[PDB]
Amino acid sequence: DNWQNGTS
Amino acid sequence: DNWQNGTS
Amino acid sequence: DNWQNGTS
Amino acid sequence: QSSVTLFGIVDTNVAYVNKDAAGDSRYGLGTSGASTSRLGLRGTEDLGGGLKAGFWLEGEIFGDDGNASGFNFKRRSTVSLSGNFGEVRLGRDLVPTSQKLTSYDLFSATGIGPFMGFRNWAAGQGADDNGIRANNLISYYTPNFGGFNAGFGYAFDEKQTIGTADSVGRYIGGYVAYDNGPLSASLGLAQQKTAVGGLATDRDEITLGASYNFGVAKLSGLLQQTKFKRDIGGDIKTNSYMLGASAPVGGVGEVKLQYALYDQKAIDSKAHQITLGYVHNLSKRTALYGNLAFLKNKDASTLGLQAKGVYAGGVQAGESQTGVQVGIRHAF
Amino acid sequence: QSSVTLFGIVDTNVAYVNKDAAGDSRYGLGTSGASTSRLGLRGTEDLGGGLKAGFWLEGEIFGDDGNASGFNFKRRSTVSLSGNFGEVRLGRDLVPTSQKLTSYDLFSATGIGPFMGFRNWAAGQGADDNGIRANNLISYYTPNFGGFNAGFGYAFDEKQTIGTADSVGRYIGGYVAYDNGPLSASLGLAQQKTAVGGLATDRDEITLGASYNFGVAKLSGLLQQTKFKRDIGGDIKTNSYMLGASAPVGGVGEVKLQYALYDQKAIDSKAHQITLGYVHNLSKRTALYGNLAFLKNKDASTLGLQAKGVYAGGVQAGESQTGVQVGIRHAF
Amino acid sequence: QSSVTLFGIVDTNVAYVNKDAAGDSRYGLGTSGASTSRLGLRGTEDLGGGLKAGFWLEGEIFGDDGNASGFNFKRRSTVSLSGNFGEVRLGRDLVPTSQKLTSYDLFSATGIGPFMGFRNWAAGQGADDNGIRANNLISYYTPNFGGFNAGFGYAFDEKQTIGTADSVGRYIGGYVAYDNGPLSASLGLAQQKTAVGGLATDRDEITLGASYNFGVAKLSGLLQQTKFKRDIGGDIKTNSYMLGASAPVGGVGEVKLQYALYDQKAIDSKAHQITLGYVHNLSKRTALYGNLAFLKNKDASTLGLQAKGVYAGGVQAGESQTGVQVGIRHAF
Ligand SMILES: [Ca+2]
Ligand SMILES: [Ca+2]
Ligand SMILES: [Ca+2]
Repeated sequence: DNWQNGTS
Repeated sequence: DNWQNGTS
Repeated sequence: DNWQNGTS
Repeated sequence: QSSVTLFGIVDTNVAYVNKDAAGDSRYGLGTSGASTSRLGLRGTEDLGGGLKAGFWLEGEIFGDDGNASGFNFKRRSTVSLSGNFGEVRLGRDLVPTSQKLTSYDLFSATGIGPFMGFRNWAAGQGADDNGIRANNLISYYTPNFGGFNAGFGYAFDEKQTIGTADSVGRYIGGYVAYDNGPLSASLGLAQQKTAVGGLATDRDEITLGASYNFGVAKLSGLLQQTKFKRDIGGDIKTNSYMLGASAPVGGVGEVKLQYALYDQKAIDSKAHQITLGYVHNLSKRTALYGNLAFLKNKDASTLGLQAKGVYAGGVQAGESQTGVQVGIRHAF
Repeated sequence: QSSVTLFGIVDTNVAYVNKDAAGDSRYGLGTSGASTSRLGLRGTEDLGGGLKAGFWLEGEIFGDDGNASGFNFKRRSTVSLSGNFGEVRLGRDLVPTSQKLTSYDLFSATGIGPFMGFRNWAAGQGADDNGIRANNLISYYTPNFGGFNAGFGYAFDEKQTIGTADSVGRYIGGYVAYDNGPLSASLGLAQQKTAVGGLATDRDEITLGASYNFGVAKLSGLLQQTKFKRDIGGDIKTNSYMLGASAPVGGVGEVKLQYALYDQKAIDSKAHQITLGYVHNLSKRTALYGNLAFLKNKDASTLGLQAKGVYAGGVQAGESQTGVQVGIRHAF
Repeated sequence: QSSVTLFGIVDTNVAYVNKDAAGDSRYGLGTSGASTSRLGLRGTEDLGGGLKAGFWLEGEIFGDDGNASGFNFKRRSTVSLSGNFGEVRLGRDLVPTSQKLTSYDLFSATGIGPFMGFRNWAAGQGADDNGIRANNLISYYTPNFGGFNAGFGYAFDEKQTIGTADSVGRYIGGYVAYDNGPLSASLGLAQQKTAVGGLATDRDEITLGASYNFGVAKLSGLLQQTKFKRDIGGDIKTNSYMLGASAPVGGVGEVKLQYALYDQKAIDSKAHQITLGYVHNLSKRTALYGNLAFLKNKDASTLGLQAKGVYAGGVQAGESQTGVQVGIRHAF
């Protein structure tokens, strides 16, 4: 899994 | 490099 | 967006 | 499925209040006028069969002084397990009653003029006597059933003792609500164990909320009664009323007007509050905003506007207070 | 190759101990019963030619109160360089002796009943007199040579002075071990400079450990002698013994039973400890667990179970203590 | 376009100074000898039309003790909006004058021997009387116009009052510079409101800097005058001079030599400083470095070398001090 931000 | 989680 | 490191 | 998210919100502003407890005006760089600044990490792991595990760590950000007092995860630090049975959460978090009921506050419980019903009216000695969050909390949220949904929570006091109170911090409460389409209505009941002046006291809180989205505008209101009642007798009661209206201005703009009335029985005094705000969205993540609030304290009341980072203290009894807040809110 | 990782573990539980130093039972929401909750960032940069650079920042998480005391990187904050010569590490971290030797503790040095040999038996005045971690540390770990492997470390005291001790915090130590297939055996020796009652004291620690995995079950044990010896004479010695067995229950389930005996010479008293635990894995990341521990203090002994977040203090001399811990551990 | 970045720098070293305020030598594990250790998150959101929103949260890392005092974002915690009009920044950050002018310090304002002009010479009582950063800051940076570029900043005092000073912390300042090719020159002017001994005082600072890259070597210098002038009379003035030269050694190696002279008028004393350093890059992210510094205090001067994590206090008047710093700096 790669860390995503609040949205995308 | 993209930040990954503890595993993948 | 995926979090990137200081460089890439 | 499964994912991990690093997110946050940086909301900083320039603020001004015409008078503090000394009668002087105060202005400077403040924070969280539209949304509380925060930084957090969350994730969801699909365990298969509709069963999911999740974690959520969140702490507040203070852009004006770079979190001079340190960074922590006091906003939320939970681990949870969910399925068709609903969701169980363990760790510090908003208690079910405030999590659900603050949703009726058009100003999202932040900024100079949000709904102030959730506060420590009796100067209780518990850590979370404003009834918003709780340590050692275990929560259970049901799934949605044709609009109906409920949540229950329990927080262990762990024998925290102050004066004659030997279960300070204990929380027991929950809510029942109906959420469908443009309609939303909720009823919350909660009791916390605390101490006032070193004497065992029960903090009883009943809150009724509802809102209706008519498209062209949205109507929202809150009714709350908070009563701190000492075991040995004598209680501090305060009734808070709030009615607000919100309206889109087309080009990703929004106008908000909210009125609040705080009837403080203990001191037989009232306070009237009017907040007007405008939110201009440059994007889904970035917005420019302005908040204009007026507070009129009657008789012995000394409530003050919450200009976080500039001044959020009280004012002289019976004094009126006016405040302005202009800033940028950026989510990521 | 090269990569960066953001990871952590949220382990929170409901805990109970039948009695505290006052004789009352204590229960509530605690943390880290199966694995210590943490949040960290680490990375490895391939420099080419088998040479690699790395960093590791890790701090503990307290889900019950949202890290009310603040977040830090006290677990590990290192930068390192490694190659076929082995690995050199700079910064706070577990000292080589504890990093290697706690691996024989079936309860991973956490929860209500882990191996308690690594503790400040003499009430030393150094920051890390439990012999687990050290500030200003420089470590060297050799590569593996046909099973054989060793590690050495040195921590600068930087003239920290307390009473007649002018080198408090200094650490010198290392270990030699054999790790191959189902067999693992280690011998660790270490000495720290400290002060007890303001008097220069040497904390000498020798630890022998070994474990054998028979497949159907695993056997593990620890032998340790910790001696605080004051320069002016008089010492506090304690011998700790531990034997444990672990067994898989097929469907990603595990049962653990560990016995420990602490022979506290200074007070001519003994304490017996028995821990039983079950770990049920819903996935590689999420597990449900239960810990049942019993502690019997003999004569003047006052040791207590470590129910982190609920109660980890001592008990009345000669008192027995029983504790329970049930929770969820989620890694990400 | 739009992106989010999680980054940092871990720089830890072994340091030594031949004498402290007591005359004893001091050595141990320190930090930030080549670059200040840090951890931060930043991002840029393209709003379309050349308009961008951004955030930047950064805090210092202390690898020797794992941020024992806690982690925060005191280095920078800003939200900004930029376009062809330049850039506006809100939140704690380096003030425009120091952000631009410290770029002429070949040792990047860190390590045992950087340029020490930016410090609290008068023992002012403000939080940031070293003129480096400021709380409640609003900055504006212009775009570049044929080499010319400027920056202006204002920090609200928010009525912080100490003694007769009722606007402590207020900052007003900016700079004008020319940056093109191998040439760079800047002039900065700033004034902060503070208090010395409880008396209102103005901290006036003028700084002139320039550097020229001749390819085979680079020349850099700094001229600064810092004057703390009390309203009731009496001032503390100090003039700092610095000239440095840097040169590449081919295989990603760099040699640096810097000289500094601090003329402390208030005590009619001088201090001479010479720093020699070598940086060996194993990669773009990882480097090995060595710093050798000598400081000669004249008469009443008591300045000392900044071996962060080991010793950064002063020395006995007129004493000379020698220091060494060897470590690893890893960026990610
Ligand atoms: Ca402020
Ligand atoms: Ca707890
Ligand atoms: Ca140190």
